[PDB]
Amino acid sequence: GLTMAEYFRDEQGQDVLLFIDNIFRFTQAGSEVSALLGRMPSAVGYQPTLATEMGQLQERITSTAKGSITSIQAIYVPADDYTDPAPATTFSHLDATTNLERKLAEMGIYPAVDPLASTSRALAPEIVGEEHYQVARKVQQTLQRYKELQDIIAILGMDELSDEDKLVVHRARRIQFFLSQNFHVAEQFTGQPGSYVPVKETVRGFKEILEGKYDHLPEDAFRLVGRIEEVVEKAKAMGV
Amino acid sequence: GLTMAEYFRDEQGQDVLLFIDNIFRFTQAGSEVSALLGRMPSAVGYQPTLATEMGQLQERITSTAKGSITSIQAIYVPADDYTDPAPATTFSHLDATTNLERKLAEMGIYPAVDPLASTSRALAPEIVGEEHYQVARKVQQTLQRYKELQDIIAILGMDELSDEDKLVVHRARRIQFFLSQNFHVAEQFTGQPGSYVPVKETVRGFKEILEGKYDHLPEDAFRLVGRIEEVVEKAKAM
Amino acid sequence: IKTRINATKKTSQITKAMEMVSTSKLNRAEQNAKSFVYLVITSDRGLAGAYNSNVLRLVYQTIQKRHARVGLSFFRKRNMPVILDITRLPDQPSFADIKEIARKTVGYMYYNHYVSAIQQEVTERKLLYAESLIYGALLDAKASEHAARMTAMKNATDNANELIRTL
Amino acid sequence: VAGTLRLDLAAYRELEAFAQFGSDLDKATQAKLARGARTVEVLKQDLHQPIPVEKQVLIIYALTRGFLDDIPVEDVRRFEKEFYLFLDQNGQHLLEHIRTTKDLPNEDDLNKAIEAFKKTF
Amino acid sequence: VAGTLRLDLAAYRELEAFAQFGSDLDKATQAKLARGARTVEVLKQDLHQPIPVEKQVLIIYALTRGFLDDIPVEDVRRFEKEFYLFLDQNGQHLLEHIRTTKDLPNEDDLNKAIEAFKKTFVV
Repeated sequence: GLTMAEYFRDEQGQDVLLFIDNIFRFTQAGSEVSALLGRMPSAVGYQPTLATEMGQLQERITSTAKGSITSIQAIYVPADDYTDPAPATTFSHLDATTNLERKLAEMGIYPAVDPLASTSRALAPEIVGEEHYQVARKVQQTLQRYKELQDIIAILGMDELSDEDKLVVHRARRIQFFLSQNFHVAEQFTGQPGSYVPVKETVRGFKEILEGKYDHLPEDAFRLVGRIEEVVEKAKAMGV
Repeated sequence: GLTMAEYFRDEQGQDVLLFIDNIFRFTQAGSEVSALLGRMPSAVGYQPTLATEMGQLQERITSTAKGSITSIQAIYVPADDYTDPAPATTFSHLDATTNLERKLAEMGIYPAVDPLASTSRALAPEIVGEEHYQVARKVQQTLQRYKELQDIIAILGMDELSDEDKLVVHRARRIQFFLSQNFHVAEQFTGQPGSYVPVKETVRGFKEILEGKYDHLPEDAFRLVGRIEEVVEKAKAM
Repeated sequence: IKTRINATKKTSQITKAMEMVSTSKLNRAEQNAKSFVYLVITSDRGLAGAYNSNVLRLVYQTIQKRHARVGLSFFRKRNMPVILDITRLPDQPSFADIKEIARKTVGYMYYNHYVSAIQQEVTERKLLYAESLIYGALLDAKASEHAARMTAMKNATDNANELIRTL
Repeated sequence: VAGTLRLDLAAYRELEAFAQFGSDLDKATQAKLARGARTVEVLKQDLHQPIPVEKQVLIIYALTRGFLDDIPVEDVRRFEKEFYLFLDQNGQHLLEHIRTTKDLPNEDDLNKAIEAFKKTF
Repeated sequence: VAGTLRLDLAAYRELEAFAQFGSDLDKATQAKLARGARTVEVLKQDLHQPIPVEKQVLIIYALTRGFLDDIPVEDVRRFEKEFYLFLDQNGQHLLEHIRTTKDLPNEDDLNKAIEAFKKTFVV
């Protein structure tokens, strides 16, 4: 697949994307190949040359003078062990890492992206702009505060929280659902048509949410939509 | 020994009682000579053919249409690790299993039988009756609930428990003590005569313990005892 | 074992949050108190260690000898009759809030008294003005309850940390 | 009904660790804990006791819609038994509709049947 | 100055979790929290741009001796940014003495310089 993508990058010029099913299964195939060849295992039985093989894969996925290759790779983390050799070794090549959490998925939040464990090389003003970075950081702070307040709101009532804590949880639920969007492919599963949200409209919607413009909309309006205008439309649909 | 019992089972058709005080040593001795025979080490250094060698023996220990064999084997557990390859492989060859725990032994609870991890194929409502199955399952549920509550008791305390949890802990301590009994062979270890408890007496006693009939009796009276009336008899001594 | 250690760590974090909240609420409570400075005064929520237990056992002994929702639950489980209950009560009570309760009661109180660092102690008062002393007793009880919950929750946090260190 | 059941169980797994304080917890937390307890009693089954799909759907519908929040927890299993017989006595049309169309029947009729059984119980 | 910086930083860092839940402790604890907030906001740097040691010792002098406590937490970064070029322009004698002898300037002189800068600083 990398060879196909590299031809498309070089001889065609325009950006080419390479999606890889699971890196974990490539590392395990390499480990099994090494074991069959008779080499001594390393770490948890893995091949001694695991780092070399992963580098030889991920180092050909680069943007050159002729063109660029973007790569999106799914990594299975066994038993939620991020210290496993395959994910840990993959971590050293990834500009951006997105963590998919089962807890959100069970709640209906899709793509079940962990907001706080997701890191990107380009979440700085110099690449995305001051407004984008500020909005992203404010969302991260609000979600972190909500996570900290989870235990108190679970044991004590919401009345025990101060006015600012009440506001931060009030907005935090809205953001938490709002990060979920209807999927073009999820029409296969849930039937609802999907949506495509431009980055500018994304940051505009999150800024509007953080500004308190929609603290009067019930959270279920933000459940599974594309734009905040779709949030308003859905809130109208429920009869608010 | 299996050949000796198998002749009685097959060529005579008599009921047989076959006791083996450590069947694990057969596996251990096979493992001792494994490397010298010329076989590559398996996991934990055991034989590569641990399971096959054990199965070629444990499958001969069986009942047949000619006659029955009641077989009781004691299995040693190395380093108190039930996940060891030999006990783990042996667990699939037995109808009834009794698990002896060091932690229970240290607490004075003999026979130190693990009330949860030990399960038998015979514990069915149609084999032992509905009352026996109900009381056994309720006892096991209470003991598991107590085991899970132990961490909360350690961290929070005893007073922070709810009334239902307090009753659960009470009856669980009573049951765990009452599951112990004085042995005949314990004479030389205790100076006390042994006891024989009929299954009806056991079921009645545990059903009465769970009901709360013997809530007020101190837990000390429930250790190394026979039938449930022996508990109140011990209590009169205090 | 991984699930066990993770659950104990989560419980430790919950206890840490509870004790921080208790510290903040105790600060507010004793600030209010020092601004200001049969019947049984007891907390609604538990988790206060032996804060409730001491008062309940002592009032049991004193009722059994002299007289021959964690507060009212004890009496109900003791199967006793009571006249007035104010079970749910604000953390910071206005004078009018408990004024009516004081009026109906006054138409012999037992409570905790605040000495910091696990030194809160039970106290008695025979009376038959009085409403002010009931207010002082209630504020003292709230401050002592917050302090007791903080101390007990910190003790629970250390117990959980000891368990996680052993494991 | 299984989507709502999964949502209920996901909510319940977020409050198990708080059950240690369950005597004095929040009202919403207490409601979620009670619904989770009823759910784990509903999902309990016995050995060699398969249940037809329509009756599974109906019992899960009764659980999710909140008809089991009034009965005591320890009785749920008994409920799940007797209600089934009730269906085979009276709710044959609902079971036949589920078996034919492979879709939930009219919801107000289902609610009426549930209310009639709750009166019977 | 490193000793005092360490003392306040460790005092605040030990107990930052107490503050975030509100209802602060004794006035000494509140002062510790404010000083630690100033300290952590001071020690934050802007990526690839280092700071000369002569500037470091004087900004930490300004931080430690109770001068940034009158400035809002978010504004101490801009205060440092303006302090650097103000010292480069009109405070060359203190920096020059630091360079020459590697010891702090005369206490009164640096004090009056930073007090004048604080007077002209636009918060």
